Amino acid sequence: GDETKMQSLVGYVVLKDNERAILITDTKAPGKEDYNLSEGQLMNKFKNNIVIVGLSEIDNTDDLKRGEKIKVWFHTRKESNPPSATIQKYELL
Repeated sequence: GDETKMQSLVGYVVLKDNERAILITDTKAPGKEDYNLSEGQLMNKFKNNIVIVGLSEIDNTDDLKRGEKIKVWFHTRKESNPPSATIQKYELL
């Protein structure tokens, strides 16, 4: 038997509300003006480079802010486009 292996991914926080955050996962960090785009516009510009992270399981997300680069941990991705996952932990990079 071995320890529970969790998945992880890195991305930049572009939108954050009390229930979820939208992360961009392109190599380069989003440009300053990408932070005035709507969710619909982000979906178009960063197609296949977006992840939605559900924050219901995190005790406090006050420090999870737009512009932060983070690593998130989760068990599995939901069957969605963009992919989405309920995260168990995050780390500010």
